[PDB]
Amino acid sequence: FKSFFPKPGTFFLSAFVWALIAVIFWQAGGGDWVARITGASGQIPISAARFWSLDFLIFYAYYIVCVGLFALFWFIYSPHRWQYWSILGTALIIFVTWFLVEVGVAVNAWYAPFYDLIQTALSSPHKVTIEQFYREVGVFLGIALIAVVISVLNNFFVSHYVFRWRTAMNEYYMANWQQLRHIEGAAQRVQEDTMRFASTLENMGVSFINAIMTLIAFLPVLVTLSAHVPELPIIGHIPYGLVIAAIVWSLMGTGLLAVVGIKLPGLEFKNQRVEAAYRKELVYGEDDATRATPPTVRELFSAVRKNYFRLYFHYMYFNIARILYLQVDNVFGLFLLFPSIVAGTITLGLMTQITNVFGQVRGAFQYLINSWTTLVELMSIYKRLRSFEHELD
Amino acid sequence: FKSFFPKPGTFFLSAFVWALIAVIFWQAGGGDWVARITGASGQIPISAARFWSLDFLIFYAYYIVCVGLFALFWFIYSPHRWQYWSILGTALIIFVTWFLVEVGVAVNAWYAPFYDLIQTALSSPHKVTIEQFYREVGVFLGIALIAVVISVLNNFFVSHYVFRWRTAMNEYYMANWQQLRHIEGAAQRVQEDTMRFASTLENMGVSFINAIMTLIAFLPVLVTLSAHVPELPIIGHIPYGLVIAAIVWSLMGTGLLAVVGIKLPGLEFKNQRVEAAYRKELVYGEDDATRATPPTVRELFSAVRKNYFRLYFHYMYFNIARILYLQVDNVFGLFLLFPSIVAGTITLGLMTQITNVFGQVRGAFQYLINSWTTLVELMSIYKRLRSFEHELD
Amino acid sequence: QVQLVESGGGLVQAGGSLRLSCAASGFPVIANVMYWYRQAPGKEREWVAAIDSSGEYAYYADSVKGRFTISRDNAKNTVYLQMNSLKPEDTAVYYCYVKVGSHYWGQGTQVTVSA
Amino acid sequence: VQLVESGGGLVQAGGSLRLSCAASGFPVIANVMYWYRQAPGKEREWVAAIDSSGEYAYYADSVKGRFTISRDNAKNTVYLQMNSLKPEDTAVYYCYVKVGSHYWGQGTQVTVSA
Repeated sequence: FKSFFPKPGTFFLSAFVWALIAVIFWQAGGGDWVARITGASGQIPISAARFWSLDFLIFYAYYIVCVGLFALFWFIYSPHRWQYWSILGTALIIFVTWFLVEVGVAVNAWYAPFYDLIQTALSSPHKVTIEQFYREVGVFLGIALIAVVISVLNNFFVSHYVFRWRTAMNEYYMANWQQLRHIEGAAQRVQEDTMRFASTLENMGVSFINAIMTLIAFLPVLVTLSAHVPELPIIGHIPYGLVIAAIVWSLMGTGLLAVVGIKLPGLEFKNQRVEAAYRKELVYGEDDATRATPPTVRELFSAVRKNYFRLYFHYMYFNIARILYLQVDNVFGLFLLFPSIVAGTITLGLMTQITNVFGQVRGAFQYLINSWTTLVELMSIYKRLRSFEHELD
Repeated sequence: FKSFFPKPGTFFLSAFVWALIAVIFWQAGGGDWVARITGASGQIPISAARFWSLDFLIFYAYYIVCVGLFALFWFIYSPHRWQYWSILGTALIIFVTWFLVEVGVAVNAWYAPFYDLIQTALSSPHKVTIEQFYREVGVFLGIALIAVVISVLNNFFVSHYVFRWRTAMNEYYMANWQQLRHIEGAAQRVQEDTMRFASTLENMGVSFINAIMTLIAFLPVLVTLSAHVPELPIIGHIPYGLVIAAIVWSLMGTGLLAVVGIKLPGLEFKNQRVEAAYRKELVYGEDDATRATPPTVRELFSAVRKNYFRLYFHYMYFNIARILYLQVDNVFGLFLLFPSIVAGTITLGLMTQITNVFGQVRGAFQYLINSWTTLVELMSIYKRLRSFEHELD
Repeated sequence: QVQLVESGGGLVQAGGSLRLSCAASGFPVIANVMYWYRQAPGKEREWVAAIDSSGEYAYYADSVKGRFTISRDNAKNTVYLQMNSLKPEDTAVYYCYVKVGSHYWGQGTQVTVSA
Repeated sequence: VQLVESGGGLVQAGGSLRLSCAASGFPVIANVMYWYRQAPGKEREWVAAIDSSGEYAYYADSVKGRFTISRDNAKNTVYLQMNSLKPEDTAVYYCYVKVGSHYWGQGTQVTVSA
């Protein structure tokens, strides 16, 4: 942390404080003032031309100015070596994640007119010409090309940034290898642990950030779409029925999966422990017939067999829960819209858009739980590296 | 291989020969005769009640009889300790894979009336009562419950079967540990490579089998659905154009990604070799003050850096190809049906069913390349185990 | 049970406002979401508005959002649709719908919006 | 291209009826030619389609098997034969071809009394 970034606690606290200050000044206050100064209308096109629209360009300029001011403060208060990769490299990753979320939102918005046109064409034969379908596909292809280019460049930069982090940590460790030599398994730390800790932290940060922005982007969309869904099945009219139902479904799914998926890491750790013990007893195979005797290997294999069987049973329970949820979700997407389909309050496009929003929200919750899962191994590797570094001190 | 199964080459050849003989006798000939004898009408229901219909029941009886005869022949001819897990277990795994494919086919067939009803309901408000939607979702829920139970039991049996294979190989190795002690890395082999090989081979076999039956099941469905698609967008009328354009699209998605990604596993190997050499020089410098010198370690980290940048740059092309294909494929299913949507030859249910069959066929073609990727590491582990066993002999 | 009756609505010269009252008479409809539908000559019925059991929450179609206002006056069983800025294609037969065990449509009123 | 429909009339429940859609203008030898129908009170419905060579014919679900569509490429005509006419198969039958632009036949009324 101290090798790549500046002072870690202070750096992260200042980053969060400045992000909150900028969000407060923009989303409530000066954002509309700057839009009025620039004369940018609120009309956001559904095509790929929204990403160079005046609102988007104004936000890009504001983000660039804020990040530049933060970087200029941190480049003079505490100069660093990897400041250009840690301060201006994390901001780029965050911005590209937000841009990809916005691209997904644009695709979601495009999903409504396309399926509305599909329904209109299916209403009567040869009512809608094929050139309209070609134009809609062209719009989607423009958006998708933007997404492809941005995603490819994002992956390139993410990989290079991770390797720069590994390079910084490796440089620090080689600077003190003369003192860190007399530590058990130091070569494994400097080679494997550095790369795995950098990659896992990168992945966890990106997953958490992407889940947060996915929720922030797709909750207002669902709130807007809920105006065409007067009532839910069975229960009837719930004021914000669609938003409440989607949030409750995703939350209960993730809670049900996590309640039975918290016992699984303990059993996995137990299986790893007994496998390591079996390998250790198989090691000492240079000690003739004295070690690795038939009774000892028999006992250790019996232990690993029992632990594996326990893991199999518990994963049977988890599999029942997860597969049932996954099978139900496909038609639970449309179950909440059945009364609106019957009553004719929504069209094909709105129904497809609502199902897409449900899927994206569920994916955001899955990214949150997977971020926690990555944080588990991250804590493991951080404990290893912290012990390795503290043994020097 | 010789520990779990009977004589491997002969066993696999006999299994393939008997499977071909049974397929020839059933799918062309005696199958219809047995159906006529039993009195099966042949009208397969769309609900979950098809899995105990007369056709499915007679197929189950025929499969049980064939597998029982094959197993009895192999038991009498060459008895084995793990014959019940190797012969009957593999047959059960194959049968459950086929059953899961059939469940997917049933869901695909259910997709048509449901969306036809959705279109009818959206044609005019309050034309279709909500109880019809409840009945349709109940039918889907029955099918999904069958799928959930079968999949969970399949995962349980697969895990136990894999562990039985590992147990057999471990028993064989421990029976000869006194002679295999002196071989380098024997403990690593017996502890990790046995389980890794068993899991990898099970996964590859299941993936290949599932990929084969997915095509065998969803090619006739696509051929049947192609009768409602008389014209393709730009080329016009091509006989069996839907099937041709789906097979060609899947072949592009499985043979263009591979062509732009043949150098990827030849570069990950180089990156694993240079990192292994780096760790070797590091560990050699642990109990040595003269090795792992600053220049030697710098020139060894530079190599891993330069070989990692090659992988990062070569993955860019594969990323462009894969992401572009995945973005185009979202609407390429509807692109081929645009003239049918315009001309009103297909309904909403048929269009959704066609787009589902496209996805399942693409999934099978993805399972094939995944099986090849699994076979790579399978060949690696098999080479390791074969060398370890041959050094004994 | 419930016998919906539509009152109001007639000939307007665009821009004007029209108030339609859907008086119910039978089993209480103070616990059901009450709908206003529209059928233009030559097309099928279209959803216009929906009102909660309390009148607090109102849902509108895109074509009639803002320009139309749906209100409830429970304890007299009368929903009210106010049509403001009547464009010429807002000419149609307007129906009132409520589901209490069974469906109940009203004898919709014809509204003409001349240009 | 000026599509003209001939044939079709009053038949009882169950029977045979042949329709001839003849073109007069630009050749339709290389166009997929469609047969639609419109029942009183419903929108137009696809019935059949025949390719340029006439070897491949595509049928709707409700008219599969009972209807047969053939094409005489020399005479620029498409023939539709209905057999086992249910009373539900009463409609105005139209002939369609897209030669640069859309061309709809004048349509002929077919009545199938019970």
